Amino acid sequence: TVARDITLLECVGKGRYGEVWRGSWQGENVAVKIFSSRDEKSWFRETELYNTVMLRHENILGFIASDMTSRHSSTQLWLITHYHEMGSLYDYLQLTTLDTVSCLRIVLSIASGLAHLHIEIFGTQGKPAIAHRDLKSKNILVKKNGQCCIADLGLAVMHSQSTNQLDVGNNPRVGTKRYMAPEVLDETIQVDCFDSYKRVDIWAFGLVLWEVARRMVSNGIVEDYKPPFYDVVPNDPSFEDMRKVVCVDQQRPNIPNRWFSDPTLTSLAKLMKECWYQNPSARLTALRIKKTLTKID
Ligand SMILES: O=C(C1CC1)N1CCN(c2ccnn3cc(-c4ccc(N5CCNCC5)cc4)cc23)CC1
Repeated sequence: TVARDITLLECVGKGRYGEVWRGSWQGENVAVKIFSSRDEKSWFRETELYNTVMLRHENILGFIASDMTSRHSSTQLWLITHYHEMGSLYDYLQLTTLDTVSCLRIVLSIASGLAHLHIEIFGTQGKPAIAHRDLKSKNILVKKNGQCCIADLGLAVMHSQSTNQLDVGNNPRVGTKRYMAPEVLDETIQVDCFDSYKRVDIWAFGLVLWEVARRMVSNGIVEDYKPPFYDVVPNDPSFEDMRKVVCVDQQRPNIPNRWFSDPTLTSLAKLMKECWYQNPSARLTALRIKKTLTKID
Protein backbone atom coordinates (compact mmCIF):
# COMPACT_ATOMS: atom_id res chain seq x y z
CA THR A 1 0.00 0.00 0.00
CA VAL A 2 0.82 3.73 0.08
CA ALA A 3 1.55 3.52 3.88
CA ARG A 4 4.48 1.17 3.41
CA ASP A 5 5.99 3.37 0.65
CA ILE A 6 5.89 6.41 2.97
CA THR A 7 8.89 7.21 5.08
CA LEU A 8 8.08 9.14 8.21
CA LEU A 9 10.54 11.98 8.87
CA GLU A 10 9.32 14.40 11.53
CA CYS A 11 6.46 14.77 14.00
CA VAL A 12 4.93 18.26 13.39
CA GLY A 13 1.83 18.07 15.64
CA LYS A 14 0.53 16.14 18.68
CA GLY A 15 -3.00 16.38 20.13
CA ARG A 16 -6.22 14.74 21.29
CA TYR A 17 -6.90 13.94 17.61
CA GLY A 18 -3.57 11.85 17.50
CA GLU A 19 -0.45 12.95 15.49
CA VAL A 20 0.66 14.71 12.32
CA TRP A 21 3.97 13.67 10.65
CA ARG A 22 5.88 15.03 7.69
CA GLY A 23 6.84 12.05 5.62
CA SER A 24 7.93 11.34 2.09
CA TRP A 25 6.21 9.26 -0.57
CA GLN A 26 7.45 8.94 -4.16
CA GLY A 27 10.04 11.62 -3.25
CA GLU A 28 7.35 14.23 -2.33
CA ASN A 29 6.50 15.52 1.11
CA VAL A 30 3.17 14.45 2.54
CA ALA A 31 1.37 14.96 5.84
CA VAL A 32 0.39 11.74 7.55
CA LYS A 33 -2.30 12.26 10.16
CA ILE A 34 -2.26 9.30 12.55
CA PHE A 35 -5.60 9.30 14.45
CA SER A 36 -6.11 8.69 18.18
CA SER A 37 -8.42 5.89 19.21
CA ARG A 38 -10.88 8.47 20.49
CA ASP A 39 -11.11 9.99 16.98
CA GLU A 40 -11.23 6.93 14.74
CA LYS A 41 -14.75 7.72 13.43
CA SER A 42 -13.44 10.98 12.03
CA TRP A 43 -10.82 9.11 10.03
CA PHE A 44 -13.55 6.79 8.80
CA ARG A 45 -15.98 9.57 7.82
CA GLU A 46 -13.24 11.60 6.19
CA THR A 47 -11.97 8.54 4.29
CA GLU A 48 -15.56 7.96 3.18
CA LEU A 49 -16.08 11.60 2.23
CA TYR A 50 -12.87 11.85 0.23
CA ASN A 51 -13.65 8.59 -1.50
CA THR A 52 -17.23 9.54 -2.48
CA VAL A 53 -17.33 13.30 -3.10
CA MET A 54 -15.08 15.25 -5.42
CA LEU A 55 -13.86 17.97 -3.05
CA ARG A 56 -10.56 19.00 -4.76
CA HIS A 57 -10.18 22.80 -4.68
CA GLU A 58 -7.25 25.16 -4.12
CA ASN A 59 -8.48 25.93 -0.61
CA ILE A 60 -9.27 22.40 0.54
CA LEU A 61 -6.42 20.28 1.85
CA GLY A 62 -5.37 17.92 -0.97
CA PHE A 63 -6.14 14.25 -0.24
CA ILE A 64 -3.76 11.48 -1.33
CA ALA A 65 -5.03 8.30 0.41
CA SER A 66 -6.18 6.66 3.61
CA ASP A 67 -4.68 3.51 4.98
CA MET A 68 -4.30 1.17 7.94
CA THR A 69 -0.99 -0.05 9.20
CA SER A 70 0.34 -2.54 11.66
CA ARG A 71 2.47 -0.23 13.74
CA HIS A 72 3.96 -0.22 17.27
CA SER A 73 1.48 -2.42 19.25
CA SER A 74 -1.57 -1.22 17.39
CA THR A 75 -3.16 -0.83 14.00
CA GLN A 76 -2.73 2.79 13.01
CA LEU A 77 -5.27 4.76 11.07
CA TRP A 78 -3.54 7.16 8.71
CA LEU A 79 -4.80 9.90 6.51
CA ILE A 80 -2.29 11.05 3.93
CA THR A 81 -2.41 14.43 2.26
CA HIS A 82 -0.28 17.11 0.69
CA TYR A 83 2.11 18.84 3.11
CA HIS A 84 2.17 22.59 4.00
CA GLU A 85 5.37 23.44 5.77
CA MET A 86 3.98 26.68 7.30
CA GLY A 87 1.62 24.46 9.34
CA SER A 88 -1.75 25.67 10.53
CA LEU A 89 -3.03 29.20 10.75
CA TYR A 90 -2.69 28.73 14.49
CA ASP A 91 1.01 27.96 14.15
CA TYR A 92 1.69 30.57 11.51
CA LEU A 93 -0.09 33.50 13.13
CA GLN A 94 2.14 32.92 16.17
CA LEU A 95 5.43 33.32 14.23
CA THR A 96 4.55 36.41 12.22
CA THR A 97 2.48 39.47 11.54
CA LEU A 98 0.52 40.27 8.39
CA ASP A 99 0.13 43.27 6.09
CA THR A 100 -3.02 44.38 4.24
CA VAL A 101 -2.40 42.12 1.25
CA SER A 102 -1.42 38.95 3.22
CA CYS A 103 -4.27 39.42 5.63
CA LEU A 104 -6.82 39.75 2.78
CA ARG A 105 -5.32 36.77 0.88
CA ILE A 106 -5.52 34.52 3.96
CA VAL A 107 -9.14 35.40 4.87
CA LEU A 108 -10.49 35.55 1.29
CA SER A 109 -8.98 32.13 0.46
CA ILE A 110 -10.63 30.53 3.50
CA ALA A 111 -13.89 32.20 2.46
CA SER A 112 -13.56 30.66 -0.95
CA GLY A 113 -12.76 27.29 0.65
CA LEU A 114 -15.86 27.52 2.88
CA ALA A 115 -18.03 28.72 0.04
CA HIS A 116 -17.04 25.85 -2.21
CA LEU A 117 -17.87 23.26 0.53
CA HIS A 118 -21.21 24.95 1.33
CA ILE A 119 -22.44 25.12 -2.28
CA GLU A 120 -23.94 22.22 -4.13
CA ILE A 121 -22.75 21.84 -7.71
CA PHE A 122 -25.11 19.92 -9.93
CA GLY A 123 -24.04 17.26 -12.42
CA THR A 124 -21.19 14.82 -12.75
CA GLN A 125 -18.50 17.54 -12.24
CA GLY A 126 -20.54 18.59 -9.20
CA LYS A 127 -20.89 17.86 -5.50
CA PRO A 128 -23.33 17.93 -2.58
CA ALA A 129 -23.40 20.85 -0.19
CA ILE A 130 -21.04 20.24 2.72
CA ALA A 131 -20.79 21.72 6.19
CA HIS A 132 -17.54 21.35 8.07
CA ARG A 133 -18.83 21.62 11.63
CA ASP A 134 -15.43 22.14 13.25
CA LEU A 135 -13.67 24.95 11.44
CA LYS A 136 -10.77 26.47 13.41
CA SER A 137 -7.28 27.98 13.14
CA LYS A 138 -5.57 24.62 13.86
CA ASN A 139 -7.23 22.82 10.88
CA ILE A 140 -6.69 25.47 8.23
CA LEU A 141 -3.25 25.28 6.61
CA VAL A 142 -1.18 28.14 5.24
CA LYS A 143 0.50 27.70 1.86
CA LYS A 144 3.73 29.48 0.93
CA ASN A 145 1.95 31.51 -1.81
CA GLY A 146 -0.06 32.98 1.12
CA GLN A 147 -3.35 31.18 0.42
CA CYS A 148 -4.94 28.85 2.97
CA CYS A 149 -6.58 25.40 2.59
CA ILE A 150 -9.18 23.82 4.91
CA ALA A 151 -8.55 20.31 6.39
CA ASP A 152 -10.13 17.91 8.84
CA LEU A 153 -13.47 16.86 7.49
CA GLY A 154 -14.14 14.09 10.01
CA LEU A 155 -17.29 15.84 11.33
CA ALA A 156 -18.56 17.07 7.92
CA VAL A 157 -22.24 16.95 6.90
CA MET A 158 -23.54 16.55 3.35
CA HIS A 159 -26.84 17.44 1.75
CA SER A 160 -28.33 17.40 -1.73
CA GLN A 161 -31.39 19.33 -2.77
CA SER A 162 -32.88 16.75 -5.22
CA THR A 163 -32.91 14.02 -2.54
CA ASN A 164 -33.27 16.42 0.42
CA GLN A 165 -31.54 13.87 2.68
CA LEU A 166 -29.13 14.84 5.41
CA ASP A 167 -26.12 12.73 6.27
CA VAL A 168 -24.76 13.50 9.79
CA GLY A 169 -22.97 10.12 10.32
CA ASN A 170 -22.71 8.53 13.80
CA ASN A 171 -19.90 10.55 15.39
CA PRO A 172 -19.44 10.84 19.22
CA ARG A 173 -17.17 13.84 18.55
CA VAL A 174 -18.96 17.22 18.37
CA GLY A 175 -17.02 20.42 17.43
CA THR A 176 -14.19 22.18 19.22
CA LYS A 177 -15.98 23.98 22.05
CA ARG A 178 -14.09 27.30 21.96
CA TYR A 179 -15.46 27.65 18.39
CA MET A 180 -19.00 26.32 19.07
CA ALA A 181 -21.97 28.43 17.87
CA PRO A 182 -24.57 29.74 20.40
CA GLU A 183 -27.30 27.42 19.02
CA VAL A 184 -25.03 24.38 19.38
CA LEU A 185 -24.20 25.43 22.99
CA ASP A 186 -27.79 26.05 24.23
CA GLU A 187 -28.97 23.08 22.12
CA THR A 188 -31.44 25.12 20.03
CA ILE A 189 -29.84 24.20 16.71
CA GLN A 190 -32.32 22.88 14.14
CA VAL A 191 -30.67 19.51 13.52
CA ASP A 192 -33.09 18.57 10.72
CA CYS A 193 -32.05 21.65 8.67
CA PHE A 194 -28.82 21.70 6.62
CA ASP A 195 -28.60 25.53 6.74
CA SER A 196 -28.10 25.12 10.52
CA TYR A 197 -24.77 23.42 9.96
CA LYS A 198 -23.57 26.06 7.47
CA ARG A 199 -24.51 28.75 9.84
CA VAL A 200 -22.35 27.11 12.59
CA ASP A 201 -19.40 27.24 10.15
CA ILE A 202 -19.92 31.02 9.70
CA TRP A 203 -19.78 31.63 13.45
CA ALA A 204 -16.54 29.67 13.55
CA PHE A 205 -15.23 31.49 10.50
CA GLY A 206 -15.91 34.88 12.10
CA LEU A 207 -13.91 33.80 15.12
CA VAL A 208 -11.05 32.83 12.77
CA LEU A 209 -11.39 36.20 10.96
CA TRP A 210 -10.66 37.84 14.37
CA GLU A 211 -7.59 35.70 15.18
CA VAL A 212 -6.12 36.72 11.84
CA ALA A 213 -7.06 40.41 11.96
CA ARG A 214 -5.29 40.83 15.34
CA ARG A 215 -2.00 39.96 13.62
CA MET A 216 -2.38 42.46 10.76
CA VAL A 217 -0.13 45.49 11.39
CA SER A 218 -1.58 49.00 11.19
CA ASN A 219 0.54 52.05 12.03
CA GLY A 220 3.14 49.68 13.50
CA ILE A 221 0.92 48.07 16.09
CA VAL A 222 -0.45 44.62 16.24
CA GLU A 223 -2.02 42.38 18.90
CA ASP A 224 -0.39 39.32 20.36
CA TYR A 225 -1.73 36.04 19.01
CA LYS A 226 -4.82 35.01 20.99
CA PRO A 227 -7.40 32.22 20.77
CA PRO A 228 -11.03 33.57 20.71
CA PHE A 229 -12.45 34.09 24.22
CA TYR A 230 -8.96 33.83 25.89
CA ASP A 231 -9.83 36.48 28.50
CA VAL A 232 -13.07 34.84 29.68
CA VAL A 233 -12.41 31.08 29.36
CA PRO A 234 -9.53 28.86 30.54
CA ASN A 235 -7.57 26.61 28.24
CA ASP A 236 -9.69 23.58 27.08
CA PRO A 237 -13.06 25.22 27.90
CA SER A 238 -16.03 23.08 28.93
CA PHE A 239 -19.26 22.95 26.90
CA GLU A 240 -20.89 24.56 29.95
CA ASP A 241 -18.10 27.21 30.27
CA MET A 242 -18.80 28.38 26.74
CA ARG A 243 -22.61 28.46 26.95
CA LYS A 244 -22.24 30.89 29.87
CA VAL A 245 -19.91 33.26 27.96
CA VAL A 246 -21.53 32.95 24.48
CA CYS A 247 -25.27 32.44 25.32
CA VAL A 248 -25.91 33.74 28.87
CA ASP A 249 -23.49 36.71 28.77
CA GLN A 250 -23.75 37.25 24.99
CA GLN A 251 -20.02 38.09 24.91
CA ARG A 252 -18.27 38.44 21.52
CA PRO A 253 -14.56 38.88 20.67
CA ASN A 254 -13.39 42.44 21.50
CA ILE A 255 -12.46 44.64 18.57
CA PRO A 256 -9.31 46.71 19.50
CA ASN A 257 -9.81 50.40 18.76
CA ARG A 258 -6.56 50.66 16.73
CA TRP A 259 -8.34 48.77 13.96
CA PHE A 260 -10.63 51.77 13.37
CA SER A 261 -7.64 53.87 12.17
CA ASP A 262 -7.28 51.32 9.33
CA PRO A 263 -9.94 50.93 6.56
CA THR A 264 -9.26 47.23 6.03
CA LEU A 265 -9.47 46.21 9.70
CA THR A 266 -12.55 48.47 10.03
CA SER A 267 -14.24 46.59 7.15
CA LEU A 268 -13.25 43.17 8.62
CA ALA A 269 -14.52 44.17 12.07
CA LYS A 270 -17.97 44.85 10.54
CA LEU A 271 -17.71 41.53 8.70
CA MET A 272 -16.83 39.35 11.69
CA LYS A 273 -19.65 40.96 13.68
CA GLU A 274 -22.16 39.94 11.01
CA CYS A 275 -20.87 36.35 11.53
CA TRP A 276 -21.80 36.52 15.27
CA TYR A 277 -25.54 37.11 15.26
CA GLN A 278 -27.09 35.10 18.13
CA ASN A 279 -29.79 34.54 15.55
CA PRO A 280 -28.29 32.11 13.02
CA SER A 281 -30.50 33.34 10.19
CA ALA A 282 -29.04 36.88 10.42
CA ARG A 283 -25.48 35.62 9.68
CA LEU A 284 -23.91 36.27 6.30
CA THR A 285 -23.47 33.35 3.88
CA ALA A 286 -20.01 32.14 2.80
CA LEU A 287 -20.57 33.40 -0.76
CA ARG A 288 -21.62 36.88 0.45
CA ILE A 289 -18.58 37.07 2.73
CA LYS A 290 -16.47 35.97 -0.21
CA LYS A 291 -17.99 38.71 -2.43
CA THR A 292 -17.31 41.28 0.33
CA LEU A 293 -13.69 40.25 0.97
CA THR A 294 -13.13 40.50 -2.77
CA LYS A 295 -14.25 44.19 -2.69
CA ILE A 296 -12.34 45.28 0.49
CA ASP A 297 -8.98 47.10 0.15
O1 LIG B 1 -6.45 17.70 11.51
C1 LIG B 1 -5.81 18.72 11.60
C2 LIG B 1 -5.90 19.53 12.88
C3 LIG B 1 -6.52 19.02 14.12
C4 LIG B 1 -4.95 19.22 13.97
N1 LIG B 1 -4.95 19.06 10.57
C5 LIG B 1 -4.67 18.18 9.42
C6 LIG B 1 -3.25 17.60 9.67
N2 LIG B 1 -2.34 18.77 9.61
C7 LIG B 1 -1.46 19.07 8.55
C8 LIG B 1 -1.91 18.80 7.28
C9 LIG B 1 -1.12 19.10 6.20
N3 LIG B 1 0.10 19.73 6.40
N4 LIG B 1 0.49 20.01 7.56
C10 LIG B 1 1.64 20.59 7.88
C11 LIG B 1 1.67 20.69 9.26
C12 LIG B 1 2.75 21.33 10.08
C13 LIG B 1 3.98 21.72 9.52
C14 LIG B 1 4.95 22.35 10.31
C15 LIG B 1 4.72 22.65 11.65
N5 LIG B 1 5.74 23.26 12.44
C16 LIG B 1 6.02 22.85 13.84
C17 LIG B 1 6.13 24.07 14.75
N6 LIG B 1 7.32 24.85 14.34
C18 LIG B 1 7.15 25.36 12.97
C19 LIG B 1 6.68 24.30 11.94
C20 LIG B 1 3.49 22.29 12.19
C21 LIG B 1 2.53 21.66 11.43
C22 LIG B 1 0.50 20.14 9.76
C23 LIG B 1 -0.21 19.72 8.66
C24 LIG B 1 -2.63 19.71 10.73
C25 LIG B 1 -4.05 20.23 10.51
